[PDB]
Amino acid sequence: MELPRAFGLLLHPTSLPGPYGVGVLGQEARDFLRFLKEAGGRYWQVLPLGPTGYGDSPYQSFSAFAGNPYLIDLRPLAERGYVRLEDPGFPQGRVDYGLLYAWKWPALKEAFRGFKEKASPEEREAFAAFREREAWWLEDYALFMALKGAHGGLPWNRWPLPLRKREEKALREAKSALAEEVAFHAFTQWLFFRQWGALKAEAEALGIRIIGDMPIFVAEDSAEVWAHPEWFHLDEEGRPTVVAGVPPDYFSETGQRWGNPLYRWDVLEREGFSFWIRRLEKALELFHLVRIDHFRGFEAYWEIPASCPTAVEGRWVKAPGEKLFQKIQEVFGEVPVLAEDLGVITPEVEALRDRFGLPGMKVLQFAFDXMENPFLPHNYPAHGRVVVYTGTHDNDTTLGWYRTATPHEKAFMARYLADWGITFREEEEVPWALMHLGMKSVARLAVYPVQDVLALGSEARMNYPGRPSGNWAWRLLPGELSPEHGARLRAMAEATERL
Repeated sequence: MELPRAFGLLLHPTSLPGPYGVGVLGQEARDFLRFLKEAGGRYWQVLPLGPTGYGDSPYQSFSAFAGNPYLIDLRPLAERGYVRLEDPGFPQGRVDYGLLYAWKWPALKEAFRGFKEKASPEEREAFAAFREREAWWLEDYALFMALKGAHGGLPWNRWPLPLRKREEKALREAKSALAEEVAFHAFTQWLFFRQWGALKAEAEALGIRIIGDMPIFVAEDSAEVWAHPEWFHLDEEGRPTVVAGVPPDYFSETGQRWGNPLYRWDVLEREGFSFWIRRLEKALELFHLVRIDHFRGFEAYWEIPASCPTAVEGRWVKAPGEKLFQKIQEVFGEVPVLAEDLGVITPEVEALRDRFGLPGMKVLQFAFDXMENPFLPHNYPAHGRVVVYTGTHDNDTTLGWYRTATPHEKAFMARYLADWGITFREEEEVPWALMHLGMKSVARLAVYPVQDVLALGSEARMNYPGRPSGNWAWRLLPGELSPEHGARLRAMAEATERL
Protein backbone atom coordinates (compact mmCIF):
# COMPACT_ATOMS: atom_id res chain seq x y z
CA MET A 1 0.00 0.00 0.00
CA GLU A 2 0.90 3.71 -0.06
CA LEU A 3 1.61 5.35 3.32
CA PRO A 4 1.82 9.18 3.17
CA ARG A 5 3.34 11.29 5.99
CA ALA A 6 0.41 11.60 8.40
CA PHE A 7 -0.98 11.19 11.89
CA GLY A 8 -4.05 9.47 13.29
CA LEU A 9 -5.64 8.48 16.58
CA LEU A 10 -6.42 5.16 18.24
CA LEU A 11 -9.92 4.99 19.74
CA HIS A 12 -12.05 1.86 20.13
CA PRO A 13 -15.71 2.80 19.44
CA THR A 14 -16.83 1.59 22.93
CA SER A 15 -14.81 4.54 24.29
CA LEU A 16 -16.95 7.10 22.46
CA PRO A 17 -19.11 9.43 24.62
CA GLY A 18 -22.90 9.55 24.58
CA PRO A 19 -25.93 7.97 26.26
CA TYR A 20 -26.85 4.35 27.10
CA GLY A 21 -23.64 3.01 28.59
CA VAL A 22 -21.25 2.38 25.72
CA GLY A 23 -19.92 4.10 22.62
CA VAL A 24 -22.07 3.36 19.58
CA LEU A 25 -22.01 3.91 15.82
CA GLY A 26 -24.06 7.10 15.69
CA GLN A 27 -23.74 10.86 16.14
CA GLU A 28 -20.77 10.81 18.52
CA ALA A 29 -18.88 8.50 16.16
CA ARG A 30 -19.44 11.14 13.45
CA ASP A 31 -18.58 14.01 15.83
CA PHE A 32 -15.23 12.30 16.55
CA LEU A 33 -14.50 11.91 12.81
CA ARG A 34 -15.17 15.70 12.38
CA PHE A 35 -12.78 16.37 15.28
CA LEU A 36 -10.11 14.13 13.72
CA LYS A 37 -10.40 15.77 10.31
CA GLU A 38 -10.25 19.31 11.73
CA ALA A 39 -7.14 18.30 13.70
CA GLY A 40 -5.39 17.23 10.49
CA GLY A 41 -5.57 13.51 11.20
CA ARG A 42 -6.09 11.05 8.36
CA TYR A 43 -6.41 7.82 10.34
CA TRP A 44 -8.71 6.29 12.92
CA GLN A 45 -7.50 3.08 14.50
CA VAL A 46 -9.96 0.70 16.22
CA LEU A 47 -9.63 -2.69 17.93
CA PRO A 48 -11.46 -5.85 16.68
CA LEU A 49 -15.21 -5.23 16.40
CA GLY A 50 -16.75 -8.62 17.18
CA PRO A 51 -19.14 -9.83 19.90
CA THR A 52 -17.48 -10.20 23.30
CA GLY A 53 -17.84 -12.81 26.00
CA TYR A 54 -16.33 -13.39 29.43
CA GLY A 55 -13.84 -10.58 30.14
CA ASP A 56 -15.42 -8.26 27.50
CA SER A 57 -12.35 -8.76 25.35
CA PRO A 58 -12.38 -7.77 21.68
CA TYR A 59 -9.56 -10.36 21.32
CA GLN A 60 -11.67 -13.28 22.56
CA SER A 61 -14.71 -12.99 20.26
CA PHE A 62 -17.67 -15.32 19.69
CA SER A 63 -16.92 -14.86 15.94
CA ALA A 64 -14.20 -13.73 13.53
CA PHE A 65 -16.90 -12.28 11.21
CA ALA A 66 -19.72 -10.92 13.40
CA GLY A 67 -20.00 -7.39 14.75
CA ASN A 68 -20.50 -6.36 18.39
CA PRO A 69 -24.19 -5.87 19.14
CA TYR A 70 -23.10 -3.50 21.94
CA LEU A 71 -21.94 -1.06 19.28
CA ILE A 72 -25.43 -0.73 17.80
CA ASP A 73 -26.93 2.73 18.16
CA LEU A 74 -30.40 2.21 19.66
CA ARG A 75 -31.50 5.75 18.84
CA PRO A 76 -32.53 5.11 15.21
CA LEU A 77 -34.52 2.12 16.48
CA ALA A 78 -36.43 4.28 18.99
CA GLU A 79 -37.25 6.88 16.32
CA ARG A 80 -38.77 4.20 14.08
CA GLY A 81 -40.81 3.21 17.15
CA TYR A 82 -39.26 -0.24 17.67
CA VAL A 83 -38.29 0.30 21.31
CA ARG A 84 -38.76 2.74 24.18
CA LEU A 85 -35.42 3.71 25.71
CA GLU A 86 -35.01 3.91 29.46
CA ASP A 87 -31.50 4.71 30.68
CA PRO A 88 -30.95 2.77 33.93
CA GLY A 89 -28.29 5.22 35.17
CA PHE A 90 -25.00 4.42 33.50
CA PRO A 91 -21.82 5.77 35.07
CA GLN A 92 -19.57 8.32 33.35
CA GLY A 93 -16.21 7.67 31.74
CA ARG A 94 -16.57 3.90 31.91
CA VAL A 95 -18.48 0.96 30.57
CA ASP A 96 -20.33 -0.97 33.30
CA TYR A 97 -20.46 -4.17 31.28
CA GLY A 98 -22.73 -5.87 33.83
CA LEU A 99 -25.44 -3.25 33.42
CA LEU A 100 -24.86 -3.14 29.65
CA TYR A 101 -25.35 -6.90 29.47
CA ALA A 102 -28.44 -6.72 31.68
CA TRP A 103 -29.90 -3.73 29.83
CA LYS A 104 -28.74 -3.70 26.19
CA TRP A 105 -29.55 -7.31 25.34
CA PRO A 106 -33.26 -7.02 26.39
CA ALA A 107 -33.51 -3.61 24.68
CA LEU A 108 -32.27 -5.21 21.46
CA LYS A 109 -34.73 -8.11 21.74
CA GLU A 110 -37.45 -5.51 22.34
CA ALA A 111 -36.42 -3.59 19.21
CA PHE A 112 -36.54 -6.84 17.19
CA ARG A 113 -40.11 -7.69 18.25
CA GLY A 114 -41.04 -4.06 17.57
CA PHE A 115 -39.28 -4.29 14.20
CA LYS A 116 -41.20 -7.43 13.26
CA GLU A 117 -44.43 -5.63 14.20
CA LYS A 118 -44.06 -2.33 12.32
CA ALA A 119 -41.27 -2.54 9.73
CA SER A 120 -42.26 -1.96 6.10
CA PRO A 121 -41.93 -4.92 3.68
CA GLU A 122 -38.90 -3.31 1.94
CA GLU A 123 -37.08 -3.20 5.29
CA ARG A 124 -37.94 -6.88 5.85
CA GLU A 125 -36.71 -7.83 2.38
CA ALA A 126 -33.40 -5.96 2.65
CA PHE A 127 -32.88 -7.66 6.02
CA ALA A 128 -33.63 -10.98 4.34
CA ALA A 129 -31.32 -10.10 1.44
CA PHE A 130 -28.57 -9.39 3.98
CA ARG A 131 -29.14 -12.83 5.54
CA GLU A 132 -28.85 -14.52 2.14
CA ARG A 133 -25.66 -12.64 1.23
CA GLU A 134 -23.82 -13.15 4.54
CA ALA A 135 -25.09 -16.74 4.94
CA TRP A 136 -21.69 -18.48 4.66
CA TRP A 137 -20.80 -17.21 8.14
CA LEU A 138 -24.08 -15.83 9.52
CA GLU A 139 -26.03 -19.08 9.71
CA ASP A 140 -23.43 -20.62 11.99
CA TYR A 141 -22.96 -17.46 14.04
CA ALA A 142 -26.67 -16.88 14.58
CA LEU A 143 -27.33 -20.54 15.47
CA PHE A 144 -24.24 -20.50 17.71
CA MET A 145 -25.62 -17.56 19.72
CA ALA A 146 -29.16 -18.99 19.92
CA LEU A 147 -27.69 -22.30 21.15
CA LYS A 148 -26.19 -20.43 24.09
CA GLY A 149 -29.70 -19.40 25.17
CA ALA A 150 -30.87 -23.00 24.92
CA HIS A 151 -27.92 -24.18 26.97
CA GLY A 152 -27.25 -21.95 29.95
CA GLY A 153 -24.51 -19.97 28.20
CA LEU A 154 -22.24 -23.00 27.76
CA PRO A 155 -19.32 -22.87 25.34
CA TRP A 156 -19.83 -24.90 22.13
CA ASN A 157 -17.50 -27.70 23.23
CA ARG A 158 -19.73 -28.31 26.22
CA TRP A 159 -23.07 -28.62 24.45
CA PRO A 160 -24.64 -32.09 24.03
CA LEU A 161 -22.77 -34.22 21.44
CA PRO A 162 -25.29 -34.01 18.55
CA LEU A 163 -25.00 -30.21 18.71
CA ARG A 164 -21.29 -30.21 19.50
CA LYS A 165 -20.58 -32.67 16.65
CA ARG A 166 -22.83 -30.75 14.24
CA GLU A 167 -25.05 -33.58 13.00
CA GLU A 168 -27.30 -32.48 10.12
CA LYS A 169 -30.50 -33.46 11.96
CA ALA A 170 -29.70 -31.91 15.35
CA LEU A 171 -28.72 -28.71 13.48
CA ARG A 172 -31.82 -28.52 11.28
CA GLU A 173 -33.93 -29.29 14.37
CA ALA A 174 -32.29 -26.62 16.54
CA LYS A 175 -32.60 -24.07 13.71
CA SER A 176 -36.33 -24.80 13.48
CA ALA A 177 -36.94 -24.68 17.25
CA LEU A 178 -34.81 -21.54 17.68
CA ALA A 179 -36.10 -19.84 14.52
CA GLU A 180 -36.99 -16.60 16.33
CA GLU A 181 -33.78 -16.41 18.39
CA VAL A 182 -31.72 -17.24 15.33
CA ALA A 183 -33.39 -14.36 13.50
CA PHE A 184 -32.78 -11.98 16.41
CA HIS A 185 -29.07 -12.67 16.23
CA ALA A 186 -29.02 -12.11 12.45
CA PHE A 187 -30.97 -8.85 13.06
CA THR A 188 -28.13 -7.59 15.31
CA GLN A 189 -25.70 -8.20 12.42
CA TRP A 190 -27.91 -6.54 9.83
CA LEU A 191 -27.96 -3.46 12.06
CA PHE A 192 -24.24 -3.55 12.88
CA PHE A 193 -22.93 -3.67 9.30
CA ARG A 194 -25.42 -1.17 7.97
CA GLN A 195 -24.44 1.17 10.83
CA TRP A 196 -20.73 0.53 10.41
CA GLY A 197 -21.25 0.95 6.65
CA ALA A 198 -22.74 4.42 7.10
CA LEU A 199 -19.86 5.32 9.43
CA LYS A 200 -17.29 4.10 6.91
CA ALA A 201 -18.80 6.38 4.23
CA GLU A 202 -18.68 9.34 6.60
CA ALA A 203 -14.96 8.74 7.17
CA GLU A 204 -14.44 8.32 3.44
CA ALA A 205 -16.13 11.64 2.58
CA LEU A 206 -14.08 13.28 5.33
CA GLY A 207 -10.90 11.73 3.86
CA ILE A 208 -10.18 9.56 6.90
CA ARG A 209 -8.84 6.05 6.60
CA ILE A 210 -9.88 3.41 9.16
CA ILE A 211 -7.28 0.92 10.39
CA GLY A 212 -8.91 -2.28 11.55
CA ASP A 213 -7.47 -4.99 13.79
CA MET A 214 -7.29 -8.72 13.00
CA PRO A 215 -5.88 -11.14 15.61
CA ILE A 216 -3.96 -14.09 14.21
CA PHE A 217 -5.55 -16.72 16.46
CA VAL A 218 -9.33 -16.81 16.87
CA ALA A 219 -11.28 -17.63 20.06
CA GLU A 220 -11.88 -21.19 21.40
CA ASP A 221 -15.54 -20.49 22.10
CA SER A 222 -16.53 -19.11 18.71
CA ALA A 223 -18.81 -20.07 15.84
CA GLU A 224 -16.08 -20.59 13.22
CA VAL A 225 -14.12 -22.99 15.42
CA TRP A 226 -17.37 -24.83 16.19
CA ALA A 227 -18.02 -25.05 12.42
CA HIS A 228 -14.52 -26.10 11.35
CA PRO A 229 -12.99 -28.16 14.19
CA GLU A 230 -10.68 -29.87 11.66
CA TRP A 231 -8.80 -26.57 11.19
CA PHE A 232 -7.72 -26.47 14.84
CA HIS A 233 -5.74 -28.75 17.16
CA LEU A 234 -8.75 -30.05 19.16
CA ASP A 235 -9.41 -33.36 20.90
CA GLU A 236 -12.55 -35.40 20.22
CA GLU A 237 -14.35 -33.51 22.98
CA GLY A 238 -13.66 -30.30 21.04
CA ARG A 239 -11.13 -29.00 23.57
CA PRO A 240 -7.72 -27.56 22.62
CA THR A 241 -4.84 -30.04 23.09
CA VAL A 242 -2.41 -27.11 22.77
CA VAL A 243 -2.92 -23.36 23.12
CA ALA A 244 -1.36 -20.10 21.90
CA GLY A 245 0.90 -17.51 23.53
CA VAL A 246 4.52 -16.37 23.94
CA PRO A 247 7.43 -18.04 25.79
CA PRO A 248 9.26 -16.68 28.87
CA ASP A 249 10.63 -13.22 28.20
CA TYR A 250 12.79 -10.33 29.39
CA PHE A 251 9.51 -8.60 30.34
CA SER A 252 7.73 -11.75 31.55
CA GLU A 253 9.15 -14.50 33.79
CA THR A 254 6.47 -17.03 32.81
CA GLY A 255 5.28 -15.40 29.58
CA GLN A 256 1.64 -15.11 28.51
CA ARG A 257 -0.71 -18.06 27.99
CA TRP A 258 -3.44 -16.79 25.65
CA GLY A 259 -5.55 -19.94 25.49
CA ASN A 260 -6.44 -19.58 21.81
CA PRO A 261 -6.87 -22.76 19.73
CA LEU A 262 -4.01 -23.31 17.27
CA TYR A 263 -4.50 -23.79 13.54
CA ARG A 264 -3.73 -27.08 11.78
CA TRP A 265 -1.72 -25.19 9.14
CA ASP A 266 -1.16 -28.23 6.96
CA VAL A 267 -4.94 -28.83 6.81
CA LEU A 268 -5.61 -25.16 5.96
CA GLU A 269 -3.02 -25.35 3.16
CA ARG A 270 -4.48 -28.45 1.49
CA GLU A 271 -7.90 -26.86 1.82
CA GLY A 272 -6.69 -23.66 0.16
CA PHE A 273 -6.57 -21.12 3.04
CA SER A 274 -10.20 -20.07 2.51
CA PHE A 275 -10.45 -18.90 6.14
CA TRP A 276 -7.75 -16.32 5.61
CA ILE A 277 -9.09 -15.18 2.24
CA ARG A 278 -12.54 -14.77 3.79
CA ARG A 279 -11.19 -12.87 6.82
CA LEU A 280 -9.21 -10.45 4.66
CA GLU A 281 -12.07 -9.89 2.20
CA LYS A 282 -14.29 -9.18 5.18
CA ALA A 283 -11.81 -6.90 6.94
CA LEU A 284 -11.44 -4.90 3.71
CA GLU A 285 -15.19 -4.37 3.62
CA LEU A 286 -14.99 -2.62 6.97
CA PHE A 287 -11.52 -1.05 6.85
CA HIS A 288 -9.00 0.61 4.53
CA LEU A 289 -6.02 -0.93 6.31
CA VAL A 290 -5.87 -3.81 8.73
CA ARG A 291 -3.35 -4.46 11.48
CA ILE A 292 -2.58 -8.14 12.13
CA ASP A 293 -1.50 -8.82 15.71
CA HIS A 294 1.30 -11.32 16.42
CA PHE A 295 2.42 -11.18 12.78
CA ARG A 296 5.48 -13.32 13.65
CA GLY A 297 3.04 -16.17 14.18
CA PHE A 298 2.72 -16.57 10.44
CA GLU A 299 6.35 -17.78 10.49
CA ALA A 300 6.42 -19.68 13.79
CA TYR A 301 4.21 -19.99 16.84
CA TRP A 302 4.69 -21.02 20.46
CA GLU A 303 2.78 -24.21 21.11
CA ILE A 304 1.79 -24.48 24.78
CA PRO A 305 0.42 -27.87 25.94
CA ALA A 306 -3.15 -27.52 27.27
CA SER A 307 -2.36 -29.11 30.66
CA CYS A 308 0.26 -26.45 31.41
CA PRO A 309 -0.85 -23.37 33.40
CA THR A 310 1.86 -20.99 32.09
CA ALA A 311 3.79 -20.37 28.88
CA VAL A 312 7.00 -21.83 30.31
CA GLU A 313 6.54 -25.22 28.63
CA GLY A 314 6.25 -25.51 24.86
CA ARG A 315 7.90 -25.60 21.45
CA TRP A 316 8.31 -23.39 18.38
CA VAL A 317 6.50 -24.71 15.30
CA LYS A 318 6.96 -23.33 11.78
CA ALA A 319 3.95 -21.98 9.91
CA PRO A 320 3.65 -21.57 6.12
CA GLY A 321 3.44 -17.76 6.24
CA GLU A 322 5.47 -17.55 3.03
CA LYS A 323 2.88 -19.67 1.21
CA LEU A 324 -0.12 -17.89 2.71
CA PHE A 325 1.08 -14.45 1.76
CA GLN A 326 2.08 -15.48 -1.76
CA LYS A 327 -1.52 -16.75 -2.08
CA ILE A 328 -2.90 -13.52 -0.61
CA GLN A 329 -0.91 -11.33 -3.02
CA GLU A 330 -1.82 -13.59 -5.94
CA VAL A 331 -5.50 -13.37 -5.08
CA PHE A 332 -5.96 -9.83 -3.68
CA GLY A 333 -3.20 -8.00 -5.56
CA GLU A 334 -2.19 -5.91 -2.51
CA VAL A 335 -1.74 -6.29 1.22
CA PRO A 336 -3.00 -3.03 2.84
CA VAL A 337 -1.92 -4.75 6.03
CA LEU A 338 0.12 -3.38 8.93
CA ALA A 339 2.15 -5.88 10.93
CA GLU A 340 2.34 -6.07 14.71
CA ASP A 341 5.98 -7.06 15.10
CA LEU A 342 6.61 -6.37 18.77
CA GLY A 343 8.38 -8.73 21.16
CA VAL A 344 11.36 -10.88 20.16
CA ILE A 345 11.72 -10.71 16.38
CA THR A 346 14.00 -13.07 14.43
CA PRO A 347 15.56 -12.34 11.00
CA GLU A 348 13.08 -14.85 9.52
CA VAL A 349 10.15 -12.72 10.70
CA GLU A 350 11.72 -9.47 9.45
CA ALA A 351 12.46 -11.01 6.03
CA LEU A 352 8.86 -12.21 5.67
CA ARG A 353 7.46 -8.89 6.90
CA ASP A 354 9.66 -6.91 4.47
CA ARG A 355 9.16 -9.41 1.65
CA PHE A 356 5.55 -8.30 1.46
CA GLY A 357 6.06 -4.58 2.05
CA LEU A 358 4.26 -4.67 5.42
CA PRO A 359 5.03 -1.72 7.71
CA GLY A 360 5.79 -2.74 11.31
CA MET A 361 5.42 -0.79 14.55
CA LYS A 362 7.44 1.27 17.02
CA VAL A 363 6.47 1.96 20.65
CA LEU A 364 8.12 4.93 22.36
CA GLN A 365 7.30 3.70 25.87
CA PHE A 366 9.69 0.83 25.16
CA ALA A 367 12.50 3.01 23.77
CA PHE A 368 14.26 4.27 26.85
CA ASP A 369 14.99 1.33 29.14
CA UNK A 370 18.48 0.81 27.41
CA MET A 371 21.00 4.50 21.56
CA GLU A 372 20.79 1.10 19.85
CA ASN A 373 17.18 0.60 20.96
CA PRO A 374 15.13 0.08 17.76
CA PHE A 375 12.23 2.05 19.24
CA LEU A 376 14.27 5.26 19.17
CA PRO A 377 13.44 7.51 16.14
CA HIS A 378 17.08 7.74 14.90
CA ASN A 379 17.03 3.94 14.44
CA TYR A 380 13.85 3.91 12.31
CA PRO A 381 14.06 2.69 8.68
CA ALA A 382 15.67 5.30 6.41
CA HIS A 383 12.47 5.54 4.36
CA GLY A 384 10.06 5.60 7.29
CA ARG A 385 7.71 2.79 6.30
CA VAL A 386 6.63 2.22 9.94
CA VAL A 387 3.95 3.18 12.42
CA VAL A 388 5.02 4.87 15.63
CA TYR A 389 2.82 4.88 18.76
CA THR A 390 3.52 6.35 22.18
CA GLY A 391 1.84 3.24 23.52
CA THR A 392 -0.88 0.86 22.41
CA HIS A 393 -4.12 -0.33 24.06
CA ASP A 394 -2.05 -2.99 25.88
CA ASN A 395 0.18 -0.41 27.55
CA ASP A 396 -0.61 2.06 30.24
CA THR A 397 -1.35 5.63 29.17
CA THR A 398 1.90 7.44 28.59
CA LEU A 399 1.48 9.47 31.79
CA GLY A 400 0.68 6.26 33.69
CA TRP A 401 3.71 4.52 32.20
CA TYR A 402 5.89 7.53 33.10
CA ARG A 403 4.84 7.65 36.77
CA THR A 404 6.10 4.06 37.21
CA ALA A 405 9.12 4.36 34.87
CA THR A 406 12.54 3.54 36.35
CA PRO A 407 14.88 6.43 37.20
CA HIS A 408 17.18 5.48 34.29
CA GLU A 409 14.34 5.53 31.76
CA LYS A 410 13.17 8.99 32.82
CA ALA A 411 16.64 10.50 32.74
CA PHE A 412 17.49 9.11 29.31
CA MET A 413 14.02 10.01 28.00
CA ALA A 414 14.64 13.65 28.95
CA ARG A 415 18.16 13.70 27.49
CA TYR A 416 16.89 12.13 24.28
CA LEU A 417 13.99 14.58 24.02
CA ALA A 418 16.44 17.50 24.36
CA ASP A 419 18.57 16.16 21.52
CA TRP A 420 15.46 16.66 19.40
CA GLY A 421 14.78 20.13 20.80
CA ILE A 422 11.85 18.89 22.89
CA THR A 423 11.62 19.87 26.56
CA PHE A 424 8.89 19.65 29.19
CA ARG A 425 8.30 21.22 32.61
CA GLU A 426 5.89 18.84 34.42
CA GLU A 427 5.26 15.09 34.09
CA GLU A 428 1.79 15.90 32.73
CA GLU A 429 3.56 17.31 29.65
CA VAL A 430 5.29 13.99 28.91
CA PRO A 431 2.49 12.58 26.67
CA TRP A 432 2.62 15.61 24.39
CA ALA A 433 6.42 15.65 24.45
CA LEU A 434 6.55 12.01 23.24
CA MET A 435 3.81 12.66 20.69
CA HIS A 436 5.92 15.55 19.35
CA LEU A 437 8.94 13.27 19.18
CA GLY A 438 6.91 10.76 17.17
CA MET A 439 5.63 13.44 14.82
CA LYS A 440 9.19 14.77 14.32
CA SER A 441 10.41 11.26 13.43
CA VAL A 442 10.74 9.70 9.98
CA ALA A 443 7.80 7.35 10.67
CA ARG A 444 5.28 7.89 7.91
CA LEU A 445 2.46 7.29 10.33
CA ALA A 446 2.20 8.45 13.92
CA VAL A 447 -0.86 7.03 15.68
CA TYR A 448 -1.66 8.00 19.23
CA PRO A 449 -4.28 6.73 21.70
CA VAL A 450 -6.82 9.41 22.63
CA GLN A 451 -5.85 9.06 26.34
CA ASP A 452 -2.39 10.48 25.57
CA VAL A 453 -3.99 13.43 23.76
CA LEU A 454 -5.87 14.13 27.05
CA ALA A 455 -2.79 13.25 29.12
CA LEU A 456 -4.71 10.82 31.35
CA GLY A 457 -3.21 8.68 34.09
CA SER A 458 -3.41 4.91 34.66
CA GLU A 459 -7.13 5.02 35.51
CA ALA A 460 -7.75 5.44 31.78
CA ARG A 461 -5.60 2.44 30.76
CA MET A 462 -7.49 0.26 28.30
CA ASN A 463 -6.00 -3.21 28.74
CA TYR A 464 -3.60 -4.50 31.39
CA PRO A 465 -2.61 -7.95 30.07
CA GLY A 466 -2.68 -10.39 32.97
CA ARG A 467 -5.47 -8.72 34.87
CA PRO A 468 -8.70 -10.67 34.25
CA SER A 469 -11.08 -7.77 35.08
CA GLY A 470 -11.41 -3.97 34.63
CA ASN A 471 -10.26 -3.92 31.00
CA TRP A 472 -11.78 -2.37 27.86
CA ALA A 473 -13.93 -0.07 29.98
CA TRP A 474 -12.45 3.40 29.48
CA ARG A 475 -14.83 5.97 27.90
CA LEU A 476 -14.44 9.64 26.92
CA LEU A 477 -16.66 12.21 28.62
CA PRO A 478 -19.01 14.37 26.48
CA GLY A 479 -16.85 17.26 25.25
CA GLU A 480 -13.67 15.97 26.89
CA LEU A 481 -11.86 15.86 23.57
CA SER A 482 -12.12 19.63 22.99
CA PRO A 483 -11.55 21.95 19.98
CA GLU A 484 -8.32 23.17 21.64
CA HIS A 485 -6.96 19.60 21.66
CA GLY A 486 -7.66 19.55 17.93
CA ALA A 487 -6.00 22.84 17.05
CA ARG A 488 -2.98 21.71 19.10
CA LEU A 489 -2.70 18.50 17.07
CA ARG A 490 -3.15 20.46 13.87
CA ALA A 491 -0.23 22.74 14.71
CA MET A 492 2.00 19.79 15.63
CA ALA A 493 1.14 18.07 12.33
CA GLU A 494 1.60 21.34 10.39
CA ALA A 495 4.98 21.82 12.08
CA THR A 496 6.16 18.30 11.23
CA GLU A 497 5.03 17.99 7.60
CA ARG A 498 2.14 15.71 8.52
CA LEU A 499 -0.52 17.80 6.74
